[PDB]
Formats: sequence, structure tokens, C-alpha cells
Amino acid sequence: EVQLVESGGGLVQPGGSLRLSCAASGFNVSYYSIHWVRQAPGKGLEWVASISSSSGSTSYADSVKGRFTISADTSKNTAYLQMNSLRAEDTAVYYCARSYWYYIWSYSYGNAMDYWGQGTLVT
Amino acid sequence: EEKRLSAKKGLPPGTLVYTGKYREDFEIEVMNYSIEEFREFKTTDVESVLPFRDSSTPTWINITGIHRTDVVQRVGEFFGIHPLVLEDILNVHQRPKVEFFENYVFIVLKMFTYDKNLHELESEQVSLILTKNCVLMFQEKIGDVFDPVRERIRYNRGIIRKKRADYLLYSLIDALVDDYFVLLEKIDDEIDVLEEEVLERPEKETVQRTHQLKRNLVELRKTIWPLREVLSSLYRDVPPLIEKETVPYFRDVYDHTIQIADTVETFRDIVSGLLDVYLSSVSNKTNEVMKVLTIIATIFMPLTFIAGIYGMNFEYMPELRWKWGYPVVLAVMGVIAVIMVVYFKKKKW
Amino acid sequence: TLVYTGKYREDFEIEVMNYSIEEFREFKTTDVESVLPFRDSSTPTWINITGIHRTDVVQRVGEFFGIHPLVLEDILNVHQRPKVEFFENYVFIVLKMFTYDKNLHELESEQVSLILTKNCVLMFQEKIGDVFDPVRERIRYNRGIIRKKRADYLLYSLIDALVDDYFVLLEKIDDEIDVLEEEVLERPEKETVQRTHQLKRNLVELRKTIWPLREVLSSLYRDVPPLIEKETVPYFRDVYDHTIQIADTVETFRDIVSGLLDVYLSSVSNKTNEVMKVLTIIATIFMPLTFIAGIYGMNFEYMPELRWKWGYPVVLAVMGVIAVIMVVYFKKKKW
Amino acid sequence: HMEEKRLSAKKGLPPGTLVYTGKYREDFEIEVMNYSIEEFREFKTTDVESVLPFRDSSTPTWINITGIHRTDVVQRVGEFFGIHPLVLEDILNVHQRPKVEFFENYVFIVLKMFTYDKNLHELESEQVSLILTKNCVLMFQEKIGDVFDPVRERIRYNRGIIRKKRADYLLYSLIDALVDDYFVLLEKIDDEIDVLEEEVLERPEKETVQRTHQLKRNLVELRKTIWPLREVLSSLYRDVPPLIEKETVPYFRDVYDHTIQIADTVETFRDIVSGLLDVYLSSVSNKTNEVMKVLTIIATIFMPLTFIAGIYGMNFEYMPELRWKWGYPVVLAVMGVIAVIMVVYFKKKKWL
Amino acid sequence: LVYTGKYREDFEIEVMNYSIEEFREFKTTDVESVLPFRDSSTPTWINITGIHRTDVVQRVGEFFGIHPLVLEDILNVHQRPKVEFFENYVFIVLKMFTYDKNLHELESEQVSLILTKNCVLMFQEKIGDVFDPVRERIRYNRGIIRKKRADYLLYSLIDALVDDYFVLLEKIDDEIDVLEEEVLERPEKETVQRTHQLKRNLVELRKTIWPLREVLSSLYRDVPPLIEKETVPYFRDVYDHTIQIADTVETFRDIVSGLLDVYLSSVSNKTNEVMKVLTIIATIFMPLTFIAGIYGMNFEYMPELRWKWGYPVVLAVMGVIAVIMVVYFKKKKWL
Amino acid sequence: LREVLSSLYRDVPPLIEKETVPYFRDVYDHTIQIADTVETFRDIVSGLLDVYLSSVSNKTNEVMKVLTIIATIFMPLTFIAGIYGMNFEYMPELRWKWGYPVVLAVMGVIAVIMVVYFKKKKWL
Amino acid sequence: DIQMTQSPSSLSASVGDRVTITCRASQSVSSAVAWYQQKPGKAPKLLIYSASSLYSGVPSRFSGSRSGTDFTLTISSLQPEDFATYYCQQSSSSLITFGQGTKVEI
Ligand SMILES: [Mg+2]
Ligand SMILES: [Mg+2]
Ligand SMILES: [Mg+2]
Repeated sequence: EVQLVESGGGLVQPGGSLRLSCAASGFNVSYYSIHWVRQAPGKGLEWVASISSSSGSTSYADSVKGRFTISADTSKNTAYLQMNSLRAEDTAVYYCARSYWYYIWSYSYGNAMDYWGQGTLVT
Repeated sequence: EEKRLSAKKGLPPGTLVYTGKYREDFEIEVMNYSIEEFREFKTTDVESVLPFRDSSTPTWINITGIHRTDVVQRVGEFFGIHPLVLEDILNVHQRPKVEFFENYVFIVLKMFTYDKNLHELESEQVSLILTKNCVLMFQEKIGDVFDPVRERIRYNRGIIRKKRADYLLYSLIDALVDDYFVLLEKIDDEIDVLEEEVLERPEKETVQRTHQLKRNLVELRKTIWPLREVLSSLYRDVPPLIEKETVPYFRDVYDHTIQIADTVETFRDIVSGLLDVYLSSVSNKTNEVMKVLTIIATIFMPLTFIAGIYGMNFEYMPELRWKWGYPVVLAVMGVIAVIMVVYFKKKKW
Repeated sequence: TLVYTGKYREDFEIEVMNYSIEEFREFKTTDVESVLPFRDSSTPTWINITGIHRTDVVQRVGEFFGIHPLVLEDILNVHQRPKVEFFENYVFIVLKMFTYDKNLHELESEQVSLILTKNCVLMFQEKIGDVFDPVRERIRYNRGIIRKKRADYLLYSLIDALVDDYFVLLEKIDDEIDVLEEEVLERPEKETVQRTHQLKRNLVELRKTIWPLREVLSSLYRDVPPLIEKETVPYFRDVYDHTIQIADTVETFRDIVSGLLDVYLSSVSNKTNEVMKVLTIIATIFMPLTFIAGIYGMNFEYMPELRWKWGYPVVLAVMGVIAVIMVVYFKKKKW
Repeated sequence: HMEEKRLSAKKGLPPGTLVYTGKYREDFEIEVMNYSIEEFREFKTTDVESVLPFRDSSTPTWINITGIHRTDVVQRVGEFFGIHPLVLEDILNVHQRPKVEFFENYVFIVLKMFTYDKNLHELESEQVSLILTKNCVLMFQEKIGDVFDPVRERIRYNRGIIRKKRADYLLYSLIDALVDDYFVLLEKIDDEIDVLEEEVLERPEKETVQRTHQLKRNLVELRKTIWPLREVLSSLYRDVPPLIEKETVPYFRDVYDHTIQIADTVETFRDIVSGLLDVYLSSVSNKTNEVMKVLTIIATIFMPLTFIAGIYGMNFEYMPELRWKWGYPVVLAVMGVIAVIMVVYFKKKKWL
Repeated sequence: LVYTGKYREDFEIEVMNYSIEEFREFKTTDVESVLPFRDSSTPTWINITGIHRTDVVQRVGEFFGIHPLVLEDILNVHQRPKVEFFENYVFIVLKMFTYDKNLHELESEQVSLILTKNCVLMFQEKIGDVFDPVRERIRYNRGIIRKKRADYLLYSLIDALVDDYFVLLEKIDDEIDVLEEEVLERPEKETVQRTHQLKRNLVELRKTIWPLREVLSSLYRDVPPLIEKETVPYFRDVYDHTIQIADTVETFRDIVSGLLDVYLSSVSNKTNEVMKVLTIIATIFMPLTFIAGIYGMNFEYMPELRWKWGYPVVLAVMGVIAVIMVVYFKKKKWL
Repeated sequence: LREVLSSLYRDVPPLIEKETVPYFRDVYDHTIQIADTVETFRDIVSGLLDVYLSSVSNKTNEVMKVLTIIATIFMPLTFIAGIYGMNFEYMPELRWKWGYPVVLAVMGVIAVIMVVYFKKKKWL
Repeated sequence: DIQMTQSPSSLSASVGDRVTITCRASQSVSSAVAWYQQKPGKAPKLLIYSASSLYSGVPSRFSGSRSGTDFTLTISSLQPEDFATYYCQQSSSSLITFGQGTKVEI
């Protein structure tokens, strides 16, 4: 019922720029947080960015801070990730994930990604 | 009550977080009933439930599964429910409370289930909102106590079908209190079993079960006192939403809660008595074991001393070859054993 | 498939009484076929069935009358608390008789069922002997107003007789509690402990039986069943009040016996002092002398005791001196 | 009795009989205290027809019937004042908890007075019932002795504002005096707890545990009585029945707060008694442990030495051991060193 | 009339009339000298210490038009705090609590406060009070107390009482610190009794706070005609101070409960440790001595005397037994 | 600290100015979070201590049981062996039957009888 | 920055035997640790969240634990279909950090 579909990648020159679109179906982007997770060829998962479209709060990993800008359109039900000054190391299978917050103590909260997209390749 | 939603730390502002532990299931039941007909409707689509807000006839909406914060947010936004009320709905670690607003009344209640063969007490928070002609009700998981009200609406039994939504709120609260009584009966049966077991055989499982029961009773007390307070608040004034015809019923439920509180306090006292009984019984058993050990020690250590006598390789034995030396020392043996047995019998050991 | 529960299966007897405002007749028979035409009569009757082990009989009567099976397993299930069942054609009530034995204190309970059907009342007993003899005596000797009423008054008479037997049980338990408290206070003994424990268990069983029965009577009178006539509501109300009395007495009696148990179990202290002092002094006296006696068990070619004269008196004197020193030091520590 | 308020049916009694339930049948007396803004009167009689006419008296009056074993007097007063028979049954029923019932013409309250007895560690309650009808307050008592002497003194000596106000203020004053005597009872219980603490901490006698247990039972019974009293006061303050006049309603808030205080104090006293039991058990265990010290040290310094003696006290052959020269002093020094090491180990253990 | 005070030796009368234009203080016990001060327009604060002589209090009450029952209440000692409002005067009774070092005793001292128009009368059971800073400030002409009326004097005295409570709470805090150090360092019966005395005194403080809360609440909520404004915020501040005192007392109660739990745990641990060491040595060495006693036979024909050098075999068996006994303790988590 | 923050966002003197009030409200909510967590931790820790008492106090009984059984079994047997073996050794010289196996059989019979007598009332 | 040390880097085991995968955090992360399973050429699937709570729709053999700063993932009765790579993910901070991975092989 819930699907996340990514598009907008595959090939770019070093120092180039492109945008990856995550399409949300079955849920509203403003009631959840959307994360971008990338997996380098023959490597492990690495977290990139996350946006809570209700308030527009953005958090970036130190690796791609400033270079990548994440945004979300509520009416379109889509969240974007516009990369800039993209390097050779940035190549990976960029996944789009949906997460929900849970409760541990009154002071500590955690979130876990439950639904994942199929991912797209960027080179 | 306040316009500004509370600002938690580490969370983006304006976020609502489900607090409990249940995420398996989600379902929305709607039971719209009138003076002459009723309707039942079980779906997972919030949109088919939203138009029931403005229906003249009373409506009962049961949204089970509040881990879907989106459904709660949509229902609250459409019904005009304040964001802080939604935050209180999603917060589970919260004692029962009642809040009065201009267009609705918000009630926080708690259910309870007791498990047999594995004595654990579980809680589930249910929230009720009485807006206009509708009674919204939010649940953590499938499984509730309001099945009798469902069947009464289905079969047009009682005066529920001919009344407004405030009587439905009454029916739900009274059913909850009734299952509180059922829980108390289950706990009383468990207390009787524990009483017999502790009074007959003190073990580690006995204290484990008794202490778990004590913790459960403290939890029940902490839950039941605010529930009495909120029912008091429901029958004292309740100006805007609840009609003056339904207040005797709320008074009845308030009396029932008083009885429940009395019963749980009695159970607490009985369990404390059980703990004291276990301690006394264990002390008595250790005293009996000490009695036995001291009996054998006192009747055998002097025996070992007299065995050590005539066990030293000295040159000069007075009875080196005296006839009947072994019989005479065995006579001393028997005499000492008999006299110590008699002496210990004087003190009734 | 119905399974029986009663341990004994020795006897089985069927009897039935047909009483009317004009005439009266009672019938006794062994075959199950003879009771079939009695229901067809308009006059209220009362079929007494002793022994539920005969499963073919209960199956036949259940299928003929129009009784749901679950009622049949409930009648077959002895191990169950009293309850009431409201069905559109009949009301199903199960109760529990009680027998108390003196000079040997046990509490034996025998389940009894009651089905009220239009103009006939069905009851399924477990063994011979019951507490409904006064009802039969009143039927035979034209005592009271039972014949002038319908079967609801018969059900009332049955329940009232059972409650009366409960009152008699309470009298016997009153005597037991009095003698038990007097004996425990006068002399605490292990047999008194066993009696107190048995009495507490018996009172617990009584409570578990009587508290649901009060709710049963409340359902019989307050709910206004369609089969029960409005004229018999006050009588069921009176039986409900009698059950209130029984419950209050049971709670008071359990409070008394629990207080007795607590008072008995309060005092355990003296052992930890007395027996432990005895053990410590005995061990501390006799271990050192044993050590002095055993050190001479050393096997060697040369040892001083061999050459020393009167070695045995010397070692005995040393051991006695050590024992005297230890016992004197014991008075410093008291006990 | 809530359902339709009918007269209950007993088994050993004729249907309509009212039976006194308590144990006190000694004294009977009727005392009246009729007062106004300026004039007041009072008298003591054993004739109830001398107090029947006061039902229609305009001035506030206080009829006080002591001794309810006289069921005839209670029934006559109920018949003349129009009291429901179930209310009379509750009045004569002593084994009961405090309650309040509001009727269209009168208010019925049940309360309790305790009297803790020193040197006989038990407390006994006496039931007092009040009926506030029209302009008269009916008071029923079991025996001689009550806590309402300050109210009588206030009426006699024109203290406070009691003379100006009506009968509902008299009811307020009576409940206030009763809860004040509850405070006095709690003070006496505190004194008993002080004595029990001294006994526990000084000499662990045999009867001290029995005294702790009976004090705990007393606190349990006190809680069981006081909680319904709080229910009564909350109902009086919050349900505002017509007979209270809405002008004396704030005067019940003080009494409600007082009952809350009394309940909290009872809870704290119960906790203190339980802590005293814990300390007593700890002291007993410490004594047994002091015995353990000696027993354990003796055993742990003597058993290995006798074990060595037993090992050496054996008879084999064909082995160059056992029979030796100067080996006995060697073994002597061996267990001397063992004993010294054990004493040193005890010095580390901080006992002996 | 009847007086049951604990102290009777001391008796002194103080009068202290203060004003911005001039200041005055009076001494000695002249009973007739205090009467004319009631006519002064300037506020006056008559301080009376020693009520065992009822004649002076009787005379001053009669001249001031006070009800005899109020005077009897003044003569009482075990009176809970209360406030009584009358057309001409208000009756305030409170407690003064003093704490002495080297003894863990909480002592009570009842003080009464009545003000009429401008004259304020005290009633002291014993010489000594915590109003010394207030009278010193009056003498030194500090603050706005001299430009206000007697209501501000009553507020100042109550504030001084609350400050005395605060001082008592920090003294008990230091007490708790010392006893915590002792219990975590060295446990003994005296430490137990001292900590439990803290517990009881904290319970007493909790008990006494509530009537103070009630009297203050009535005082600033009933807005009496006699107390004409300029008192609400100050009484509310005193109320907040009482709230803070209650919170501090609750925290101290938690601390002392923890201390008592610690002591009980220590006693249990010591008992477990001694039993542990005794049992370990018993089980490791008693069986070995039993085997040695078995092999201590003196038989002329002993078949087990010679078994292929069985001496090292037997000691190896003993060592194996000791090792497995120690291991079994380790397996079930003993040490 | 919660009371302080409450004062800051509620009394709002002119020095603090109106624009910074929501930030103080946020800090107040953070203090609320902290206090709730501290109270929950206090409850958990108080619960933990009672578990320790529930654990260690259930060990002395077993230790005492094993000590009692080993002592009551091995002391009388030690006495029997001491009687049958001494330096005095004034005993029937002739062996008759197998004396040592008979003594061992008696030892085992006594031990089995003592074991059977124990745990009859489950005191152990 | 918070780093999760997932040891061992790779493990091999048979079918039907208990397998535990542990993970350690550089500093104090309370309990916001989740476990994911990524089969080759597929998106990950969440199995455990809150370090001890089994995500809905996941078989009950999977389980997790937390010991202070140490977190472990256990498979009580391994199945042939449980062969993939597993990651420990802290979420205490807003800068989510994953673990290295632990591929389970025959
Ligand atoms: Mg011992
Ligand atoms: Mg020997
Ligand atoms: Mg020898």
C-alpha cells in the first residue's frame, strides 16, 4: 500500500549537479520524515539527509553537508535531494526511506526506517 | 488546553509521537445508530469516516491503533480538536484525566487484562472525545471491553438506542468499570491461591509471585484513584455537553469506583499480611532445621570426645586389658544418649 | 458426547410429583419412559433425578424438552460455580448443596441443577439424600400456598430450602469456630493448627460458593424474567436478603479465623536464641578437647609423651583446665 | 439498600421488626438543647413525648437520644418525624460504615467515635447517627459519653456565631467536633507508637511483635472507618443538598481538608509501624549473627587441624613417611602457622 | 482556669511600644502597667512569657474584652494551630520548634498571637523566642515595619517563625549528612535508633506543616474586616515558604528511608557472609575428615592397607573432592 | 530549575523582552522532560533494590540446608569410624565376617536412612 | 560523531544453530538502535527497533538485546532464508550513523 519510488540519476561529470526525486504513494510526506540512505558499490549503508516536511527541519551528514540540499513538496507528495559539486566518491545506490518516531524515555526518542524505496544509481 | 503544543527536545517542532508499544494492527469501526435504525462499518480508510461528524443521529467511531499518528492528526484536524489534546491522546504514560473544552470533552481512561498461568498485569489507554453528536474513541490494539454496548446497540436493548451520545459515553465508561470488577475477581482468586501456597510451602516462586502481585496492586491503586476523580468531575457540574438527565448514572459509576478503591486497598493489606506470613514461616522452618542440627550435634560431639578418649597412644593405660571395658564404655554411651534425649524432651524440642 | 464428573455412581432413582389445586399424585419409577407424559399435563410438576452418570437419561430428557447441549454439559460438569442462564424458553440455574461432618471436619459439596420450563421444573441431582424434604412434606400435607401457585413458586421453594440448609451449615460452623478459638487460646497445639487451616479453607470454599449465589438470586428477582410471574418477585427478593445474611456471616467468620491464624503465627522468636546458644556452647566446648585427644594420634618413632610420666593424667588435667576456662569465659558472654 | 430503598428481610425475625445490633443496653437518656439568638433552654428527660412537640418549633433545637437499645423510642421518634423505616434500620444497625443519604425532607448521616484504651491495646467505636430535618437536628447514641461538649459550651456561653445561624450550622459544628476528636485519637495512637518504638529499640521482648501486629490492625480498622468519612464530607460539600442553605457550604471545606489530613496521618503511621517491625527483625537477625561469629570462628579454626590430625593418624606400610625424626615439632609449627594465618585473616574481616 | 504547662519556673512580662516619632520599651511584671497601652494610637506589641500565673492573663483578658474560652485555649498546651475570628479580635495559635545539638529531640513551644486595633499580645510558655530579630529591627528603625499597622507586625512574627523553621531544616540537613556518613561507614544499634528518630521527627514536621498551611490559607483568603489590606502578598509569600518547607521535608524523608534500607541490607549481608564462610569450610573439610576416620581403622587384617600404593591415590581423591566442591560453588555463582 | 524557567517565561519583566519568550517556553518544556525522566528513573532504581533483597535472602536458606544435611550425615559416621578405629584398639581380634565391608554397609544404610528421613516435610 | 563497531566483519554458520551479532557504540546512545537485513541487490528490511522490540511482520526467531553500550542481535533457530547482511543503526542523535555490516554465510 505504501511505496517510495526514486528517479533522477545515473551519470554526471565530476563537479556536476543533479536532483533525485522520491515519490510517496499511500502516505503523506508531511506526517513522516523522509531519509536518504546511500550504499557505495561493494560497501555498507550510509546516511545522507532527512527532512520532516511538517516543519521543514533538515539534517545533513557531515560528509555531504552544504553540497546536498533536501526539500519536500507537500502537495506533490514528493521529497527531493539536489546534489551539488558532486565528487567521484559520491557514487552509490541512493535509497529513499520513511521513518516513524518511537519512545524510550521522556528525554530520549528514536526513529526507525520501516518502508524503503528500491534505490537509484548515481555515477 | 493551551494553543502552543509542547516542544520536545531532539524532535522537529510540531511533531506528534505515539508513545506506547503496540504497532501490529489498525482498524476503524463506525456504529451509527438512531431511534429506528443502526449501521455498522469496519474499514481502514479515514475518509469514509470523516463525514459522520455532522450527522444529526448519534455516531460511535472506534479507531483502533494509534501508532498511525496520521489518522489521529486527520481526525483531530477535521473535528477541530486542539493539538495538545492529540498529544495527550498519543501519550500513553499518563494517568486518567478529564478535560473540558467548549465544543468537546476529552477523557483519558485505562483498561486492564490479567493473564493466567503467567501472572502479569497489562494496561491499555483508551481516549474518548464527545463532540456534537459523535463519540470518538481511540484504542491501542484490537481487544476491548465495550462488546456489551455493541450488542445492546445491535439488538435495540435498553434505553441506549433512544438517547443521545452522552448516554453512549456513559455506556462505555460503565462497561470499563464492570471489567475493572472482573479484574478484581481474577486478582482475588489469585490472592486466595497465593495465600494457600505461601501458608503451605514457602519457596522462591512464592515470594516472586507475591511481590509481583504487590506491584500490580500498587499500579491498580495509582490508576483507580484518578479515575474516581474524573468520574466525580463528570457528575458534579459538567455544564455544556452532558445533559442533566444522565447525571444519576455517572453518580452510580462514581459509587462503583469507590467500591473498587476499597477493594484494592483491602487487597494491599492482605498481601502485606501474606509477606509477613511468609517471613514468619521461613523463620520457623529455619528454626526447626536448627533444632534438628543442634540435636544431632549435641548428642554426637561429646560422643566423639569420649571416642577420642581411649584413642591416644600413651604408655600407661589404666584399663589396658580390663575385662568388659568395651561393654562398660558402651553402657556409658547408652546412658549419656538416654539422658540427653530425656533432657532435650523436657524443653519440648 | 457428554462426560460425567461425579466420583460415585452407586445409585440412580427417578421420582416425580404432580400436584394441583384440586387433586394430588406422586409417582416413583426406574424407567426413563414413564416421565415423558408428565410434562404434557398443564399442572406444575417436579421431576427428581438422582444421579447424572446415566447419560442416556439426560440426553433423552434434553432432546425431548428442547434444551441446548451446553446446558447438558453444564449439568454433567459438577466442578463449576453456581450460575444462572437466561434462555428464551427456560431459565437454567445451578446451585451447590453442602454437608458438614462433626468429629471429623470436612466440607463436602454436591452440585444441583434447576431448569424452569413453562409449567414444569426440572432438577438433576447427583446422589440420594437432599435438603428439599420439607418441600415434599408441604406438598403432601397441604401446608402453605404452594399448590395454589404455578411452577415459579416451586422453584422458589427449592431455593429457599437450599438457603435454609446453608443456615444450618452456618450454625455447625459457628460451633466449630467457638470450640476452635477456645482450644487455641487455652492450649496451642498442632492439631489446632490443622483445624484452623481446614476451617479457613472451608470458609474460602463457602465464600466462593455463596457470593455468586447472591448474584444469581439478584438476577432471578430484579431482572423480571418472562417465565417468572410478577407475583413471585417478593419471594425471590426475600431469598436474596437471606443470601445477604449468609454472605455477611461468612465474611465475619473468615475474619475471625484469619485473626486466629495471625495470633498463632505471631510468636516464633525463642528458638533462634535458645537452640543456637546451646549449639554454640556445645560445639565450642567439645571441639577443642577432641582436637587435644586427636593430636596424639600422630604416628612417629619418637614423641615426648612416651617418656613423660603420667602423661594420661597430664593431658586429662590440661583438657579439664581448658574446658573450665572456656565455660568460665562463657559466663562473660552470658547465655 | 440503594435499589428502591425497601425494608430488608431477615430470617429469624418477624418481617417488620427493628433490632438493635450493638452491645450497649445500660443507660437511656434524652437531652434537648433548644436555643435562639438570645434565649436558650435545655433539659434531660426519659420521656419522648416531652421532645415530640419540638418538631414544629421555629428555633433551632438539638434532640439527643442516648441509648438506642430502646427500639420503641427510636420508632416513636421516626413515626413522629416522618423517617423512613429503612433509615431507622440503619440507625439501629451498628456494624456499618459512615454514610450520608439525602432525602427530600431530611439528611441522614452516620458517623463513628473511637476511644483508644491504654494498657488494653484495642480501640472501640460507637456509632452516632444524625438526622437534619427542617429546623431540628436528631442525634442518636449508643452509650453515655460523646465528643460534643464544646458545642454545648458554645451554645451555653454564646461563643462564636452558632446562636445566630440555623440548624445546619449545628450539624456543621457537630461534625467539626467529631473530626477534632479524630485528631485527638491520632495523637494517642502516636503516643502508643512512641512507646512501641522505645520497646522495640531497647529490649526485643516476646510481646513486642504482638503489640506491633495489634497496632497495625488498629490502623487498618481506622483507615476502613476514615475513608467513608471522607466520602461523607466530600458529598456534603459538593452535592449541596437544599437543607444546607448554601451559606454554611464553605464551612464544610475545612472539615473535608481535616479528613484528608487524618487519612494521610493514618498512612504515615502504618508505614512507621511496618518500619518498626523491620528494625525488630533486623535486631533479632543481628543477635543470631553475633552467635554465628563465635560458632563460625571456632569451626573454621578447629576443623582443618583435626583434618590434618586424621590424615596423619593412619596405618599403611611400604612408604618412607609417617615414622620420622623431629617431624612432630614440624607439624606443630605447621598448625601454629595455620592458626596465626587464620587470626590474621580474621583481623582483615574486622571481627576478632 | 486550669493550666497544664510543662514549665513553671520562669515568669516575665514585656511591653514594647514603637513609633516613628519615638520608641519605648517596658520591663518588669506590673500587671496594671499593661492596661493603659490599649488606648495608644501608635501600635504596641505586648509580650507575655509565663502562663503558670493565671491571674495576670485573666486580668489582661478581662481588661481587653477577650472571651474566657479564648483565655482557656491560651492556657492549653496540646492545641493544634487554629485561627478564630471575632468582631473585636482574632486568636492565632502556632508552634515554635527548637532543635538542640548532641541530642536528637524535637521540642514544641506553643505561642499565641492576638491583635486588637493596634495592640498585639503574645503568650509564651518559656523564656526565649525567635522574634529577637524582629524586635532588634524595631529598635534599629529598619524597614517599613514602623510605618505600618499591627497587621504587618503579625506578618513579621509569622515570617520569623517560618525562618526559624528554615533554620531547623538546615540543622536537620546537617544531621542527616552526619548520620549518612556514619551508616555508610559504621553501622550500629545507636545509628539505627538515631536514623529512626530522624524518621519520626520528619513525620512530626510533616504533620505540623498542614495546620500551619490551613491557618495561613484562612488568613489570606477570608479577607477579615480587622485585617485591612497590605497583607495579601506577604501572607502568600509565607504560604509559598511553607510549600518549600514541605518539599524539603519530603526529600529528607526519602533520604532517611534510604538510610534505613541500607542498614537492613548491611545486616543481611553480614549474616549471609558469615553463614557462607562457615558452610564453605564445613563442606570442604568435614568430608575429608570423614574419609580419614574411615581409613583410621586398626584392623589386624586390612585388605585396603596395601592397594598399589594407595596413599597418593587417596590424597589425590581428597584433592579432587575439594576441587569439585569448590567448583560447585563457582558453578552456582557463590563467590 | 523548572520553577525558575516558569518565572522567566511567565512573569516576563521588560528586561527579558517579548520576542524571546517562546525560547524560554521551549527550555521549560525541556526541563519538564528532564524532571519526568528523573522521576521514572527514581521509581526504577527503587524497584531494583527490592529485587536484591528478593535475591540474596533466598540464598541463606539453601546454604543452611546444605550445611545442615552434610553435618548431620558426616558427624555420626565420623563417630562410628572413630569408635571402630583408635590407638587403644581393644576390639575383637578375630575378623568373623568381612568387618570393613560390613561397617561400610552400615555407613551407607545410616546415610540412606538419614536422607530418607530428611525432606519428608520438605524442610531439607 | 557516534560510531557503531559491528563485530565480526563477517560470520559463517550452518542452518538451525544460534547466531549472535554484536555491535558497540563509541558513546552513550540510550536505546535508539535498530537492526536491518539487506539481501544482495535489494533494499533493507527493518527487523528490530528500540534494540529489543521485534518489528511487526518479522518472524519471532529474531531477537535483540542491549547491555549498557553493547547491543547484540540473535537468531535462535536459523533458517536458510536468513542469509544477508545486518547493520546496527544508532538514532539517539539527529545525525544517524550505521554499522559496518555482518554478512551471514553457509
Ligand atoms: Mg545456622
Ligand atoms: Mg580418632
Ligand atoms: Mg588412630
